[PDB]
Amino acid sequence: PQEAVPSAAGKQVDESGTKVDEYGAKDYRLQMPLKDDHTSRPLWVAPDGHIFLEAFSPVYKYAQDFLVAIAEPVCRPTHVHEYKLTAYSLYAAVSVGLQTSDITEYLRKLSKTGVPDGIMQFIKLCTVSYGKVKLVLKHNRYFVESCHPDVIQHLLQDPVIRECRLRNSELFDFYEQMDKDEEEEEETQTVSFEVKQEMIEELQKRCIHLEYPLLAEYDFRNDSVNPDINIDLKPTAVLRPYQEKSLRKMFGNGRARSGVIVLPCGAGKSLVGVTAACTVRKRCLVLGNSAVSVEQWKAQFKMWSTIDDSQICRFTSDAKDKPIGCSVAISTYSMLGHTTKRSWEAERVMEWLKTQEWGLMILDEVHTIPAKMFRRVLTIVQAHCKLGLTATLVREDDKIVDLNFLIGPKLYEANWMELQNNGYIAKVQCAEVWCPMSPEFYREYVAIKTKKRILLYTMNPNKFRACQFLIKFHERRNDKIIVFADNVFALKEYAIRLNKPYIYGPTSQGERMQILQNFKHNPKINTIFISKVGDTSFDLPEANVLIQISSHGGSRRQEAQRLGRVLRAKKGMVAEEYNAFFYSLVSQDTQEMAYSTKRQRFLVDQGYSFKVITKLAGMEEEDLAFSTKEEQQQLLQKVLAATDLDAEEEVVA
Amino acid sequence: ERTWEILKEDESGSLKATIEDILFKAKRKRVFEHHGQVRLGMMRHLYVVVDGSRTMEDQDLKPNRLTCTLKLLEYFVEEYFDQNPISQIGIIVTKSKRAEKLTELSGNPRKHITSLKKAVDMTCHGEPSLYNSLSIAMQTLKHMPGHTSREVLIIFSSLTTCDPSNIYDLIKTLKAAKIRVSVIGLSAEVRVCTVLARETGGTYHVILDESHYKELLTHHVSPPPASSSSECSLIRMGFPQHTIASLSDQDAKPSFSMAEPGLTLGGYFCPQCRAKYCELPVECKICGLTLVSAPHLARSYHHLFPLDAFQEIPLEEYNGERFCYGCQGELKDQHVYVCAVCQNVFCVDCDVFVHDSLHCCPGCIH
Amino acid sequence: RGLNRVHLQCRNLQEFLGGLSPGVLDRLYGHPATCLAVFRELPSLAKNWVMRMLFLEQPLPQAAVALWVKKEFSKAQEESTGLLSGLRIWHTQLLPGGLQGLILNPIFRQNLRIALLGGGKAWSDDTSQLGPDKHARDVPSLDKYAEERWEVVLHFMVGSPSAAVSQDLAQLLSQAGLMKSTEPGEPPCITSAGFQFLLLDTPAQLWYFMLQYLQTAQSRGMDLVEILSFLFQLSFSTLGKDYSVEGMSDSLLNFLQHLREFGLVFQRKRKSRRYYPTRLAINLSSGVSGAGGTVHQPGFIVVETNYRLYAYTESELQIALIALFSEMLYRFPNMVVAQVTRESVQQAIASGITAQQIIHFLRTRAHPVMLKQTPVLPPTITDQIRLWELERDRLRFTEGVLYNQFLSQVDFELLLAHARELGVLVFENSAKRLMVVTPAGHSDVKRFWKRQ
Ligand SMILES: [Zn+2]
Ligand SMILES: [Zn+2]
Repeated sequence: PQEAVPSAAGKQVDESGTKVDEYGAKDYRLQMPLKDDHTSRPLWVAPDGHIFLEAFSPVYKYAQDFLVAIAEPVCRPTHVHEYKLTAYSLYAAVSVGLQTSDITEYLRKLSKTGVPDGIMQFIKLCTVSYGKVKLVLKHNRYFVESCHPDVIQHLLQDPVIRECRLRNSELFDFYEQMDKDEEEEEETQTVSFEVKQEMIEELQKRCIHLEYPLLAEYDFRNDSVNPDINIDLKPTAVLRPYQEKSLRKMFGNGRARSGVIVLPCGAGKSLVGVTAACTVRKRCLVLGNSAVSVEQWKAQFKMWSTIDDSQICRFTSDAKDKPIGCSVAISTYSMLGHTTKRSWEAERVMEWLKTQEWGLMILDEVHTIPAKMFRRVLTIVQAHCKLGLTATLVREDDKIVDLNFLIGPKLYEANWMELQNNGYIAKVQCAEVWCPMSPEFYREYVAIKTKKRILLYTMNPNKFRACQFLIKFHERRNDKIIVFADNVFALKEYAIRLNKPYIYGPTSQGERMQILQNFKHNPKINTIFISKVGDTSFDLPEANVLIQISSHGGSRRQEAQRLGRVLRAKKGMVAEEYNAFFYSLVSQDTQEMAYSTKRQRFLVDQGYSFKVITKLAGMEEEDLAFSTKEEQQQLLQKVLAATDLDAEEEVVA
Repeated sequence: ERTWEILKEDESGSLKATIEDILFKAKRKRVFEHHGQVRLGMMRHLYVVVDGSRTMEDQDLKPNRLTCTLKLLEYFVEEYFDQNPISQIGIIVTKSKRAEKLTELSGNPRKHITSLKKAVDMTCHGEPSLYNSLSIAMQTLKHMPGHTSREVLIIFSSLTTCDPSNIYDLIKTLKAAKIRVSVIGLSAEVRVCTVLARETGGTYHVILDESHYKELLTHHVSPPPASSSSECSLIRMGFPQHTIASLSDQDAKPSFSMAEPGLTLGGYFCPQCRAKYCELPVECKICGLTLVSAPHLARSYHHLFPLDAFQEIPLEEYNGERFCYGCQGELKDQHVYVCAVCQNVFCVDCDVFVHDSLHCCPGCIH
Repeated sequence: RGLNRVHLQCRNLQEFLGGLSPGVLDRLYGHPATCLAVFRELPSLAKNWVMRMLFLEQPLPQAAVALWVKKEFSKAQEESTGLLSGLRIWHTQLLPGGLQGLILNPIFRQNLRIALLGGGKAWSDDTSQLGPDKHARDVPSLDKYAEERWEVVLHFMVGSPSAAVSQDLAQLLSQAGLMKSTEPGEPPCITSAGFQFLLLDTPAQLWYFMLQYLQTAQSRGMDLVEILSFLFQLSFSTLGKDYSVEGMSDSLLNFLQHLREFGLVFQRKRKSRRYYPTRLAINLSSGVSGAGGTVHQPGFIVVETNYRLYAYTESELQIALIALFSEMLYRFPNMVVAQVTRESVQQAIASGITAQQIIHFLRTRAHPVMLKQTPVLPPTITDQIRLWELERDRLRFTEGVLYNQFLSQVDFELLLAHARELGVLVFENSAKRLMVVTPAGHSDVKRFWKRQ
């Protein structure tokens, strides 16, 4: 028991049999009692945890900060904002030191309606026990501490906990450096005791079971025993304010406050992690889902840190590994969370890794790791501090239990608006070219019930002609643009007829790098075509515009992850309507329109600007392919002559 | 750990809904300043100096300093001509330790504002060279007639400037040349500019907000005062009458103004050289005689005999009519204004609009 | 479904009066107020020329009058001219030598003149020297009463409880085609036109509702001209001042009872002879509510870019209207939250509601905070709302008669020439010699096919 399951998974306060009216709306007029100051109170506290804010209210500044500090953001349109209360969002507020009374008082003061008792109960359930006690780790001493002795006195009454406490004291300092003697200052609001080294693992279960989760903090600075590797940031590293605050939230007290950090795709996420590692100055273990992240981190460490190739070592069965003299082990979860040894190389590394005590664990894809793999990894490494990096707070593997509590509260959240208002992340023009289906392709679309249909919506001349125009348009603007598609033949036929670079699995690294270098640095290649492999880590380059030849696709979040991963702000164009663009091409009256609609919705839900396109200047005023019935027929016959395999979804690897 | 609790209800009971009433003065303004019956530099040659250095890219204001500056510059350019069509403008940009004369000496907002629009695309580069800027300016002002108030307005964004020689060379020259220089600084007070402005006869001010930035610019819209050291001239001026192509364009060919390419068939001719000018007022590029429209002269005469502030009181204690004189209407506001001379009843809009826009009090005309 | 969906044809004053007989209009122009109502409704083009020509009895030449407007605007002036002539306001008279001189109808002239200056009647208005009435009614009490009455009629269409109306009014709602008679006993039901009307704004609603009353007026034996003149005098009346029922025909009394029950007029008692006209009657004119929250009463729907509607409304009627095209999410005492979606908007579309009705309905009710911007509704919403109907309004049906597979191209060209001659041609295919003709030509061309 370490995930604090009850408020996370049990969600006691979720309503059942809701009084949904004939209009389908939740009738909370009776559940949410009317209260005065409709013009001065900017909040609505719905009993289901949703909260609404008025961006035009005079106290919006404070109310926004208040909701941002207490509730998860849902939507932030121009005049109204939506927020949702969650155990993790509430626990994050508690760990900051906010009191249930203050939270309840300011909510009741700012709410237009009286706070529903169910939400007040959820507030209590998520604030009374959720984080009142801290587990300090300084000098390798596991000190349990709380601001109030009341909390620890109750906790200390537990006989199992009493068996964990150690009778030790711890000294001061000498005149050489008597600040550690002057560290006896501010022992007010401070009470703590040491716990036996091995009892922690069991005590954690006992304290969380006892409803007193421990806020673990590693005092990397005064920890003398774990040797420092003199890790330091290169002068090239400059922290952005959101990064600085995210690190401030983490290191504000001075110790590495373990927890989860959420940074949207495109942020200097790696710079934050490298800075944290460079700040801890202790050996760090880094976890990713692929050898690509491992070498991507290694390259980013090289550019922002002093750490050498004698010190950064890769550890993943895809490549040779080097435990000897390692200082930063960068590794793949599926290697470490194995059920049974992968190789003698697992006997080499996993026994070695089970033996090492990493001072900090950095998770790059914790939002993607399943409970079993994470539980195995955490049990094996037993690192002094853990930091969870996430693209989005909601994890595809969250399901019933929010594993985030294993790491700790959320440390920081960079607001999309703050990144856009400061240009850290460009405003992305999301658009969908809803192309009318061609009569001939419509024959084949309804007749071909099998998945060979994929080419029909993909190879429509309207989609190709619009794609060709917009590419040539973005080339005229000299915008870096990448074109992605779900199929081999489709992406091939496009890139071939468009006479543009295309990358596939068989594309040798030199042939691939020739394109990449001539795209990343040579201004000549403005547009490149990338196979479905772009859906994952394939070392995709940087671009300002992305077009989905098929709006058919997988997870909306994985699509949104890919979109941010590639899109970058076009330098000097931030004054334009947009300085980043995303396109997804859609065939009207086809199976693509649902994923299009769900993308459209998910985008506006995530707050992204969206539009639909059907025709624009040049789509007919310019020379574009298939302008004749015969070439359209040849394309359609080549599509029909292509086998199901050539028409099926392209493999992602 | 204070921003989510920064509301007024953080430590008060009534502030739970009176917060916007307790902090109610959050965004308002109330512009007024003094005046004086002193000689004014009605003939005005004001030149604008704007930092072109990388420091102009900072976001001290809502947009980068460049955007906010150009935004307010356009507005200032408009009103400058609007309040003094006789005067002329020119612009110089201080970039790459160099200075570039964005706009020459002219009175055409069309060209000046057009230049601003294009100047939005400028590249903030290098450090500023105050010496180079003043060189180009003074080099130009040298040729201007002494009676024309030769003035420069400087907008400084950076704090360090690359001068090839001590600016005391220029200041000593400017002082001897009686040229006046004023400076507007961004977020800081620089001794260089303060000494430069105070010694040269201008003033150094610092921008606080876009409103303050306008407030400062507003002061620079009014002509500067003049001393007996400047030439008290009796400048020759032309008042050409507009002349259409009335006689079926007979013996009156259409012509382009000295600035303009527009070939105008009718317009103002130069009484001195007979040149064709579609607009007025226009300086004779080929004679030196300036041509000005008789109403433009009267357009500036308010500066010679402006209004005085009216007696303000929270109530019409003098018991005049319940209807405000001037603009008829009820004294709905518990603040009244009364002219010292005519002593009629005036409202908030009367005190603002009559004194700042009409410049004439109705009861004083009686 | 042989044609497109039934649309509520909004006929303004021009469309309605444009079909009336000149004598009827002449009788209507009998009152000065009727002339002012007509005149004020005219476009500024006609408005000025009429005023300019009001003081002349000389037939000014058509060309000179037409030459009063600049070359480029003279084309747009033809619109006002066609209206004034079509509305019998302008009648041509011939100058010596037969030149086309123009004259305004003397009755209309004289009544406008009697409107501007004294005449035999003092605007047909009087106080009757009576004092302040018993049980005095306040302006806000009149507005609320009129509002409550109008709300009750809208509630009746919605079929909500306590919607008390006379069966003759319920019948009219069904007779006008708003409340569909799908079931015996006339239980609450609404046609596409009725839904369109519900989403229409109050002035256009009241206007067209009264046009249906007028369309049934002579079927109900009521006096069109008299009621219209009375209505125009009411539109030019004052809220606080009192007016008398002295000298009103029983037809007017029946209408006045409806008018009272309808809440457009407030009476001390049904039998009382003095009344106060309500804001709705004064505002009863063919005009526009606005492009944002209404000038008279602000809007309450905070439409947001994420398609989320935050309607600060308590009104079950307004809420139920929002439920027609949007999917509702929550009910809060002072505000209601809903979202527009394809399905819910496709419900409106399938019920026969043009997306512009929703756009305008939301605009007219847009919360004042949404104002101070050129587009009050974000483009993405406006585009997607329209796109949802443009997704499923591509199939357009049209009843006709097909002529195909003739013996030769001469038959096709002859039949097409005959279709061209009669203008009954709908569409044709010259490659396959296919022609579609209006159904009126079915027998004529079928019989001609045997002759050609
Ligand atoms: Zn001249
Ligand atoms: Zn006066």
